[PDB]
Amino acid sequence: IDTDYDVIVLGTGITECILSGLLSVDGKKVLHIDKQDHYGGEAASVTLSQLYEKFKQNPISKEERESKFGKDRDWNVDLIPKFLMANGELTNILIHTDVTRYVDFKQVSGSYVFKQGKIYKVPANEIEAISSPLMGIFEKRRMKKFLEWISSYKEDDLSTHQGLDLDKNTMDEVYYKFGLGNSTKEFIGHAMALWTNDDYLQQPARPSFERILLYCQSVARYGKSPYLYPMYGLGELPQGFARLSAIYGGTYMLDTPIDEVLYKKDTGKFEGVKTKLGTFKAPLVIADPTYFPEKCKSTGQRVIRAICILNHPVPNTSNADSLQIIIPQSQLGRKSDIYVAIVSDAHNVCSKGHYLAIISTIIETDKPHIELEPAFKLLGPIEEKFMGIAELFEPREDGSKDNIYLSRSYDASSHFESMTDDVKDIYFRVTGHPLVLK
Amino acid sequence: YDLLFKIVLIGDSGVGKSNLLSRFTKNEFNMGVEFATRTLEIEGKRIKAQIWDTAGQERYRAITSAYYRGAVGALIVYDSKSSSYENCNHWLSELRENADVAVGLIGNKSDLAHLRAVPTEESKTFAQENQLLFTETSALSENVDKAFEELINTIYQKVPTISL
Ligand SMILES: Nc1nc2c(ncn2[C@@H]2O[C@H](COP(=O)(O)OP(=O)(O)O)[C@@H](O)[C@H]2O)c(=O)[nH]1
Ligand SMILES: [Cl-]
Ligand SMILES: [Cl-]
Ligand SMILES: [Mg+2]
Repeated sequence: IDTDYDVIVLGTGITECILSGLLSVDGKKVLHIDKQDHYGGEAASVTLSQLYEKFKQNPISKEERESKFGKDRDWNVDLIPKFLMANGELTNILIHTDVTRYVDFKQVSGSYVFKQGKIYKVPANEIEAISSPLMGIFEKRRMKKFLEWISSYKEDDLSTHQGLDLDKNTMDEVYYKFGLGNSTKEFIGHAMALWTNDDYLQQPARPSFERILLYCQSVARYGKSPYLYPMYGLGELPQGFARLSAIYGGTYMLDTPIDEVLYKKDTGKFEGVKTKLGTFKAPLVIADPTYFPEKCKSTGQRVIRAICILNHPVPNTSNADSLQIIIPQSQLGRKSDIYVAIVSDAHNVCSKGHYLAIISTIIETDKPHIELEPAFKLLGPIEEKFMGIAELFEPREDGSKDNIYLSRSYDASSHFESMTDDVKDIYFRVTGHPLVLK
Repeated sequence: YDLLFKIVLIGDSGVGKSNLLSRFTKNEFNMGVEFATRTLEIEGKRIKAQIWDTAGQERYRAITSAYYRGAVGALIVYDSKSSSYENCNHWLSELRENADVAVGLIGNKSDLAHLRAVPTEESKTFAQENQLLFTETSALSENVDKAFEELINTIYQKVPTISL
């Protein structure tokens, strides 16, 4: 029945729910609205029948879906594939806010990199580093010396820098210092730093250095891989933070479209929203691009995401219940990498015996389907494909002119680091102070 | 304790769900808590009952699917207000979609019997057919402890994640 709030939030994507949970904890009165009947926004996990609704011409017969896929309640399928870095900022936020209370996690079994037609497990430890057929003895020696520098480098101690300057050296020069061949560069840049093109080579080393170190720290936290994945799918994440918000006094409205955004008479500044439940007012709003299309611009990039259902483990993965596949662009003459994120019934996201393999890349030809062929061929026989194209939006302005703080669309990257960057940026724009975790 | 039953409270806002929680666990009464616990012994086994509350999320149908995750039992709560009673139809459909589970129905605020809307007769009939047990309660009369325990008895017949 309340009508006046400190903050109105629109859309229950992970970005919005984290901010909601943070602001409610801060002691702000938050109203959070979604025009849709479920949580998650553009990055929700959905049922198998919902997949058919969204991506298929007609639904599937009851007996075909029953015999092939079992019960719809067993299916929690990510619309946007992401893992969490084990030492990443999202895990840090989950710990501090204790949203870990609402979500369980398992480790992804490994990461694999594509090279000349075959995939190879990225070594997770020394035993694996020795056995690996990815590189030769001298290649392994040179990279060992490179990674030793990654770990022994200290910012404020110049005697540890081995003559390298993160800001004044490009990553190619960092590579050059250590004698690294092009194939070893590709491994480091794509498999550890997780860049999706080679642009980084001609850029200051600092961002590459940060990403690589994050990789190393994430694998060290628990072992096996840099990655974690939530039980019941990525949709558990926003719902976790939403619950945090509600507990701290946040009010939530699902299935409530925005009839009209209200603006201050002459400034264009946010005033409130009209809904079927009434009019609600706040000095500012946080929203995803779908609520304010005129105030967002296109980044120029479109992302194809193919959800693939399988009856069997991915070939050449030792029956791994989860993994990441990385296909570097130079392996395909492409401009950007192709990712595959694979999870299974071990993660309560599909019925017994199935696997979910989600392939994504940035589209660069007029035939996105054909672009993905290389990745399709890595999976073995595929029960079903669900194809979706998404355009990447970002706000035109920062919100300082109108009090409309918009999030960015979920990007092509394989994890949530860029999402948590958005969160921190938006929090600063909204509150005027940097995010301090309690 | 050797058994942990996650049970959730559902039904319209205003009914008394929060108070039925604080009654059974803390023997208190307000005129909010995330979840409250209570241990019982059944056939020599110590059973912790973890009873989750809605944080007011039911008001505008915003209960997360995550609220029902791994819940092996649930209570639907109506009010004095036939509106909530008719709405008990809704929460049944919500629950069997999101949970797995053993269900029971309760008619709270029986202490205000001088303002009754829709009698006990119908509530029993409503429960008997729909396979879920009934107990007319009052959080202020109190069938509180009986209701929860009766549910816990019933769940007892039914029977590697990483920490951050
Ligand atoms: N007389 C009486 N009042 C009650 C009873 N249960 C709850 N209330 C009152 O109803 C109001 C809201 O109840 P609440 O516990 O928040 O129900 P909820 O919205 O379903 O969680 C409070 O002011 C309570 O005092 C009861 O058994 N008897
Ligand atoms: Cl992450
Ligand atoms: Cl090399
Ligand atoms: Mg309540």
